[PDB]
Order: sequence, then C-alpha cells, then structure tokens
Amino acid sequence: KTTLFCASDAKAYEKEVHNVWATHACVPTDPNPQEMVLANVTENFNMWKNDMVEQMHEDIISLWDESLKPCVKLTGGSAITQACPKVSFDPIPLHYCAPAGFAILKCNNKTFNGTGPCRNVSTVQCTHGIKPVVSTQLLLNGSLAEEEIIIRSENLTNNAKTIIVHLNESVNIVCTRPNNIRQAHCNINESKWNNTLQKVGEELAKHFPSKTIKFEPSSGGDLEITTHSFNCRGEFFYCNTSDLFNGTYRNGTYNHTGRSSNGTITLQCKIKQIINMWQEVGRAIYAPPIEGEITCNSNITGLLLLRDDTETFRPGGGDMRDNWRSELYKYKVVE
Ligand SMILES: CNCc1ccc2c(c1)C[C@H](CNC(=N)N)[C@H]2NC(=O)C(=O)Nc1ccc(Cl)c(F)c1
Ligand SMILES: *[C@@H]1O[C@H](CO)[C@@H](O)[C@H](O)[C@H]1NC(C)=O
Ligand SMILES: *[C@@H]1O[C@H](CO)[C@@H](O)[C@H](O)[C@H]1NC(C)=O
Ligand SMILES: *[C@@H]1O[C@H](CO)[C@@H](O)[C@H](O)[C@H]1NC(C)=O
Ligand SMILES: *[C@@H]1O[C@H](CO)[C@@H](O)[C@H](O)[C@H]1NC(C)=O
Ligand SMILES: *[C@@H]1O[C@H](CO)[C@@H](O)[C@H](O)[C@H]1NC(C)=O
Ligand SMILES: *[C@@H]1O[C@H](CO)[C@@H](O)[C@H](O)[C@H]1NC(C)=O
Ligand SMILES: *[C@@H]1O[C@H](CO)[C@@H](O)[C@H](O)[C@H]1NC(C)=O
Repeated sequence: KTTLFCASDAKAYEKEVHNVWATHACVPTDPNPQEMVLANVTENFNMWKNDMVEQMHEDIISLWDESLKPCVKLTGGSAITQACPKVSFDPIPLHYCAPAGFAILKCNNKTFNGTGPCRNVSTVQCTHGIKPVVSTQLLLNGSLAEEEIIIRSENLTNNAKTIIVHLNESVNIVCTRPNNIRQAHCNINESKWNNTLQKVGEELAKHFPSKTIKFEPSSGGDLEITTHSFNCRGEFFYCNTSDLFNGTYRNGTYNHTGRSSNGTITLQCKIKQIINMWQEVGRAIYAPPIEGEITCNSNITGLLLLRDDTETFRPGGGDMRDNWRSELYKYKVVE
C-alpha cells in the first residue's frame, strides 16, 4: 500500500556484498522491536498477492545488479560488458519495515496456509530477518514451520500454480567443489530426506485423497529449473536432483526410488559460467571458478513443486518471487 524500508544488521566493514549493499540501502535494526498481539481481530491475508513480495524482489534485483556483476550481460539485442571480479558473497538477513503511519500485520496462527482469514494477529514495525536466498527446487536457509508441514498454493486445483511446501524440520544439504574444475557434488542423508518426503506425502495426501503420491525429477526447462541451482560463495551451482525427487507414497508409506550409497544421496553438480537470469529474460556470463574448495552447508527448509489414479509432483522454481513469498506469507501492510 506504501513503500517500505529495510533494516539490516550489516557492517560498513565487511566487503561481503550483501553487507555493502545493505549499509547503503538499509537502516539499522531496532534492538527491541515492538509487537502488539490482538487475538480477537481476525484479518485476511493472501500471500500470492502481496506487494511486500514485489518490493523485496526489486531490492534483491538491485542487490544482485550491484554485487554480482557479470562479465557479459545479454538482454535482447544488447550485450553489456563490465568488470566481473570475484567477490565474497554470503546472504545476510533483511527486515522489511513499515514507514511512519503504517504497520505490518503478522498472522500468528502456526498452521496458516498463507490465504484467507487468520484469527490471532499482531502488529509490528518490521518483518523478521529474511535471507534473500536465490535458488530453484529447494528453498534454503529459510525459517521452518512451527508445528506441521504447511502446503501453500494459490490454487491446488490449478496444476500450473507453484506449490510451496514449508518444512517443520530442516534437511541438511552440503555442496562442495573440492580442491573437473567445474565438477561438484551435494550430500544429503537419505534417512532424513526419506522421513521428510514421507511426511510431505502425508500432507499432499490430505489434499488429494484418492490418489497415489509420486515424486519424479523435473521434466523440462532450462538447466536452472531442471536442476537445483543456487549461488555458493559467488559461484553458480547446478545440482542434479533425479535421485532426490524419485519416490512413491502409496499406502500411508513412502518408498524412495532414487539411488543412495552408505545412506547418502549424492547429487552430481556443475559450476557454470553462462547463466539464464532470474531477474529478467537474458543471459549472464561470469568468470571461471575461484580456486580452493567451494563449500556451502545449507538447511533445506522448503520445496517448490509442480503437479502434473496418481498425482505426480516434480521440483519447480524459476520465479524468485515464490522464494520471497515463502517467507513473507504471514505479513500484510495496513493503514
Ligand atoms: C515454472 N515456470 C515459471 C518460470 C520458469 C523459469 C523462469 C521464470 C518463470 C522467470 C525466469 C525468466 N528468466 C529467463 N528466461 N532468463 C526463469 N527463471 C530463471 O531463469 C532462473 O531462475 N535462473 C537462475 C539463475 C541463477 C540462479 Cl542461482 C538461480 F537459482 C536461477
Ligand atoms: C488455504 O486455506 C483456505 C481457508 O483459509 C482455503 O480456502 C484454501 O483452499 C487453502 N489452500 C491450501 C493450499 O490449503
Ligand atoms: C511435522 O509435520 C508432520 C506432518 O505435517 C508431522 O507428522 C510431524 O510430526 C511434524 N514433526 C515435527 C518434528 O514437528
Ligand atoms: C482453482 O482451480 C480451478 C482452475 O483449474 C478453478 O476451479 C478455479 O480457478 C479455482 N478453483 C478453486 C476451487 O479455487
Ligand atoms: C540428471 O542425471 C540423469 C542421470 O544421471 C540424467 O538422465 C539427466 O538428464 C540429468 N539431468 C540434468 C538436468 O542434467
Ligand atoms: C530414480 O533413480 C534411478 C537411478 O537411481 C533412475 O534409474 C530412475 O530413472 C529415477 N526415477 C525417475 C522417475 O527418473
Ligand atoms: C530411508 O533411508 C535409509 C538410509 O538409507 C534406509 O535405510 C531406509 O530404508 C529408507 N527408507 C525408505 C526408503 O523408506
Ligand atoms: C546457508 O547458511 C549457511 C550458514 O550461514 C551458509 O554457510 C550457506 O552457504 C548458506 N547457503 C546458501 C546457499 O546461501
């Protein structure tokens, strides 16, 4: 309804690029935020039409434009060239704050699915701290659902609408390029993953009750969405997930169908230089990988799925607004 500002806890002395951007763009955080419960009120939220998502999107586009400059950007006919130094890159949390005369309403119901009426509501200055993590298929380093796995969608009957799964337990994923120059791998403990897809299948079954629930790899698209792609210490990883989204939930029981070894799923990854941009239709070209060992140890805290007698879910992504949405779902700006 108005333009928000960000608060962050960044230092002017990190050269980490999120810190630099935030010290230019954000104000410091309140050491004690105010919060005002109101359990009588009941208000309506819709995470799928939330202008906070559009402001955060614009901010993160700006952050990446100033921080992860490509050697070459191809958009349409033009090709822009610029210095593309290797940088230190590690996302920091950002708070979105209502300016004077406005408030942010926060839905306090643990099981709120992001849409409709919410009975227990608070008013706050700023959202919690949100790390702006760009990725497909898996949502990394978010905040977990407080109680049970929530399944969010603008419309579950529309198979074209992205499904956001909000986990209540995180699943570790460790991706490393060890000391090919391009070749890397991710390790996931097949047991944790096993359990969580068992519970995700339960929830999806509540919403599609006659049907068998199948997880399969992504069908088609650019590599950015047919693999789990993400940025790690400035390098763009593309990790094959066909051993991950590969399993059947039949009779209240989940069977995993992808290959593991020693109780570990290992995704084969590549570090790429030519990127299909998430910000706009275009390609961006980066320099070859820095040397040493490139490792990110992340929490999987959610999934992005697409639905195709049986219901079949494949990993999705590509619109980073769904990533922001997964964190901003409980917030509205009012007044
Ligand atoms: C489900 N269908 C909707 C859908 C599908 C795919 C995409 C969109 C929407 C928007 C976006 C358009 N851009 C383009 N065509 N060049 C395109 N997404 C991307 O290219 C994208 O995320 N790349 C990417 C790059 C780097 C990293 Cl680390 C990353 F995690 C992702
Ligand atoms: C979310 O909850 C609303 C009611 O609050 C319901 O109408 C809608 O179908 C639900 N959506 C999902 C994906 O559960
Ligand atoms: C998480 O939610 C699932 C399904 O919604 C539930 O079965 C499970 O007990 C919950 N686990 C924890 C640790 O809260
Ligand atoms: C969402 O699903 C279908 C679209 O295929 C349509 O009935 C309408 O757009 C929505 N229906 C419900 C029940 O929300
Ligand atoms: C992932 O790996 C499988 C087998 O290793 C292969 O068939 C598939 O095409 C790969 N997908 C991508 C996007 O590389
Ligand atoms: C599941 O993994 C196996 C190998 O681990 C592969 O042969 C199979 O194609 C995968 N399932 C699907 C549906 O792709
Ligand atoms: C879950 O993963 C563990 C580790 O490999 C395995 O022993 C267990 O049988 C799996 N459960 C399944 C596939 O349902
Ligand atoms: C997730 O957070 C950890 C701890 O801050 C960090 O090391 C890791 O690189 C993060 N993952 C991504 C993809 O940013």
